[PDB]
Amino acid sequence: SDRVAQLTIGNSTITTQEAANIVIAYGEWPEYCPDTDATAVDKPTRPDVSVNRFFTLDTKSWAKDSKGWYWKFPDVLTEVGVFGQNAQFHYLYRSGFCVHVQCNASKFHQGALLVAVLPEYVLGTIAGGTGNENSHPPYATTQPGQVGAVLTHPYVLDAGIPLSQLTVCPHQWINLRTNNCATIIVPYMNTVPFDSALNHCNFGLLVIPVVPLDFNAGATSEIPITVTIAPMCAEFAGLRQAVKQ
Amino acid sequence: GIPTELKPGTNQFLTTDDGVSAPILPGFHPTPPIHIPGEVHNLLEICRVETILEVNNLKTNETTPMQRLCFPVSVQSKTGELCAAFRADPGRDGPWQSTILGQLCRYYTQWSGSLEVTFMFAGSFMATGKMLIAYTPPGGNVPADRITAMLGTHVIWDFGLQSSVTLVVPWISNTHYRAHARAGYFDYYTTGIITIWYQTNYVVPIGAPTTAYIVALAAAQDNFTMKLCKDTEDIEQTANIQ
Amino acid sequence: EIVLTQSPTTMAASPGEKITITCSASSSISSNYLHWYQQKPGFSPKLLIYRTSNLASGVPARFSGSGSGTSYSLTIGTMEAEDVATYYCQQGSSIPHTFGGGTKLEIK
Amino acid sequence: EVQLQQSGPELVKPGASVKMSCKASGYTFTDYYMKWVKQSHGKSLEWIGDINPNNGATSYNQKFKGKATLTVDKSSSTAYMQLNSLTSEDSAVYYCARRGYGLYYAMDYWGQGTSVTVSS
Amino acid sequence: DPIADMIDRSLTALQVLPTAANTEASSHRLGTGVVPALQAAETGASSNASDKNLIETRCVLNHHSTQETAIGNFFSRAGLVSIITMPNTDGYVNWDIDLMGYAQLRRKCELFTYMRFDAEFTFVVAKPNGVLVPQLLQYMYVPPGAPKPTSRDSFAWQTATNPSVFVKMTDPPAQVSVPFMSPASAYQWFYDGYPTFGEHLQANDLDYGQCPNNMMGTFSIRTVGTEKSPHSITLRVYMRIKHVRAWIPRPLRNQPYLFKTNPNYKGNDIKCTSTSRDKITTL
Amino acid sequence: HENSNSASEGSTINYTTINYYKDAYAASAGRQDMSQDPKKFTDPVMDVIHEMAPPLK
Ligand SMILES: CCCCCCCCCCCCC/C=C/[C@H](O)[C@H](N)CO
Repeated sequence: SDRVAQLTIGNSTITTQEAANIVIAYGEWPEYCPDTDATAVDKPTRPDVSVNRFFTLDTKSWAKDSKGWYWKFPDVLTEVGVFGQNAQFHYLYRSGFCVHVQCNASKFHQGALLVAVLPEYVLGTIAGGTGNENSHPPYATTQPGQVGAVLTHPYVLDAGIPLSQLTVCPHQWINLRTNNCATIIVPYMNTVPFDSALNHCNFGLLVIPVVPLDFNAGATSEIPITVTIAPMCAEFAGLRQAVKQ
Repeated sequence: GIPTELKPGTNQFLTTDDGVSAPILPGFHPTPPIHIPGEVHNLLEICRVETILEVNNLKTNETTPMQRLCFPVSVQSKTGELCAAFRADPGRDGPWQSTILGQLCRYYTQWSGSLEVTFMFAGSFMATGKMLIAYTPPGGNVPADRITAMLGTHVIWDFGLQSSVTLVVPWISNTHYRAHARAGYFDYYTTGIITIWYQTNYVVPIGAPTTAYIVALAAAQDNFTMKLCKDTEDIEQTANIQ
Repeated sequence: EIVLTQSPTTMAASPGEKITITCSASSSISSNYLHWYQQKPGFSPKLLIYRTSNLASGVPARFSGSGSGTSYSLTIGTMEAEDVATYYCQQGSSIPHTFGGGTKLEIK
Repeated sequence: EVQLQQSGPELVKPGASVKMSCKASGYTFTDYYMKWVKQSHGKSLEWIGDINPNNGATSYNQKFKGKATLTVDKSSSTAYMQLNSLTSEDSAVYYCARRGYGLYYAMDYWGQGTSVTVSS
Repeated sequence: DPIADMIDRSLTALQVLPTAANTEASSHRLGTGVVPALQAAETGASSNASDKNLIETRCVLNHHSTQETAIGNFFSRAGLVSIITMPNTDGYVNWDIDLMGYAQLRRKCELFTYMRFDAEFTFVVAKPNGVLVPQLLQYMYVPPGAPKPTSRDSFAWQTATNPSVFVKMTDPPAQVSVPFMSPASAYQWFYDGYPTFGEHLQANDLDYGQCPNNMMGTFSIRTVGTEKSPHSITLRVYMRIKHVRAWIPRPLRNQPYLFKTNPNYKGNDIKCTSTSRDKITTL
Repeated sequence: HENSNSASEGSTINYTTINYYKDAYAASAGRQDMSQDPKKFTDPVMDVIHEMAPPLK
């Protein structure tokens, strides 16, 4: 009776039948900013029907020799929907999120994915290989859009920190014999109550295949992975003209 | 004025001293705090979360380091063979160096309390089997057969709907606290050896792959403590930064 | 890499006559990152034109330009010839930012 | 006023390292960037790379990577360019310039122009 | 009420635990339905199995304190943050404040994402061999935006509002106390994003990861005289951390550092976080 | 009294600090507090899982 679940927010609905529980990161639910912590003077806008709904990004393909992928938030939603238009016309935003990751396979496949949420995921470079370069990652890497980028050295997460203790972050697994969806609810985490939506990425989402995908020849070889996200308590403030990026 | 005396201990800078020092800004008031989620009040809260254990730390995995996080389970021809063995010392170098418990133990000297190890099976749904996971108190080497290794604390794990088991490593020691083990004289503080054996085979039908993998996680119990803070050798600064 | 073809190579005109210096870019680029520079002989270059229509302080307002897409032109049509120099159009929208071919003028 | 001051011309043999250093004053060194442009005879001016003086972040053109390295020191208000593996073809004039603020990323102040020549 | 639609939970509170948990006596248990050794790590929750649900235990009343692992005790230890040397040659230096040039204190502060504290600095000064001579010195803290000194005899050293400390070299080291002086509500060691606006090009790549809320200006020392002093100076700064709050722990870095401002690592020799052995069955 | 300006003022620690100046951030550290919340990192899960019952049934 605990394996099935249904999440409805906005005009969209996700149903699943092989689920684990729902993870609420740090035991905190997303909410609006109270008047004790607020600093801006003008009244914020709360659309809350057109922006608090499930958005579906593109689809990746899990090969037998995949490395991993990562997405940045709220970079993925700055070009889609009414969320993408409010973030271009306003100067400040504040929101929680809700990430849902689907990947299904048969009862004859095997594998394991680790889905984790790492706030302020700052990337790094290999310093030219030799270690004497003060290089910097390009703009297409630090902000990849709604497509997402792949990892080059997944053992250090391209940031010098090991994968073995990524599980200190709020995380779930996708073991292909038990469940096929993972779901984490993230509140707003920052040192400031509002922030710009075009200059700053709050957290990052990493999906890394720990145990590699295996099957026999003759089974289905196209195993796709899909990410679905939804803002929770989005507010905007500081109206302005449209700034594209 | 008031007659006074100066004792030994004057004009010394002890770095661990806690005292009052003169402020540089009168009337200053800091920025008010807001509610940020996820506050840490004690380092013992981070030591209870489970992190991956690198049991497969061979000398051939050093070029493709993603293979170290999983160790294989396959279909055997003999009975009662062993799959892996590793020491249970979190302070010694080895598989425990990859955890947040083994990296925060390097900052202290003595530790106490019991640990816990969790295994997670990453095979297919159609595969079954049983394993034997045994913890042996100090005194011997690695046991030679399964009939000797089972005389200690053990658990028998059946692969099924619940894909995880937990073996608790209970606190069995002569002393109250236990410093870090090492070669030489400090292996008086060893805590034993964790092995894993095949109870029955790894049975699989036609059409499903014949090799699975197991991920091993490790944490701490609620009676775990640490004391006598020091520094770690897990970082070295041979050259100047930048 | 992105190539700039600055045409023509030589020029000789009278005072008061129009001087048209054309740059042709292989890709349609953003017009606001294009710039123009002026090099006195034996001296360092100097910025003339930013934003393809606007001038820095110390420059007379006779210099102007209008271009979009592939072709890009700058026009001076005045009398004085105390400034004889080589001219370079420098695009900066795509990386690396590259200069033009080069145009120098001569007077009568 | 703000002016860029460079170093004098230096003569070395092919196969040795040489240093060129330009120093600026009259403005805060940390707020603005610094670019390096190479002008060869018969060719146009070529962009080597730009550098942030605040953190020592660097950038290089892909034809010049390995040819020359950029670095900076914050206190003495100096930014110098090291030249390794010189050939005869590197004999050109090198300019250091700074990026503009109100301009749409334009070099507005340039140096005196240092010169290198390479012969045995 | 003309519109019925416009009129229209914490998980766990914290508690005081001075000592570690006790152990209660247990006996054998044979039954069906109840099973505490089988868990599910796929839910992202750690296991809740204790000692008594697995083995048979005795009663243990342990009085092991948990004071040592509080974050106030983990950080209240002075560590080296800078070494400043006056061989530079004109009797004064300017050192822009960046306290992450030494790897020992950097690995401790980078365990958390956000931190908010009070500091306490100590200035140890000697010649480059340790020998002390009588010589008068002046340290000045320059907040961001103030004019920084350009010479030994500049007007900036008049210190009408900038805090300054005068000391001679044969004293005990000087100690001051600094408040929390950020515009934000905490310091952050990791900033994902660009501080400025505009279209990002190659020239904008040099700005990534720079938070302006952590720049605290420069720190200037000099010899108080107006002519050339015949001595060399070497200054060391140590910093304690008091009144600490910290949020959102992170993984600890396992690769050696290269620069002061970014997590770049040397990509050729990726160090494995564990020491390797020969075979998996024989330790 | 004194002007209250410390980095730990909303949620403060034990009451044993010593101070001789007027500014409260100059005080000593004092003995730290014993409070902790181990549940919000090890069980950040909506539906409550007990110890006896199987978790995925
Ligand atoms: C005469 C008193 C001089 C001492 C003044 C020192 C005040 C500065 C204390 C700042 C405390 C740390 C703030 C930021 C630390 C790092 O430098 C930045 N995060 C760099 O990333």
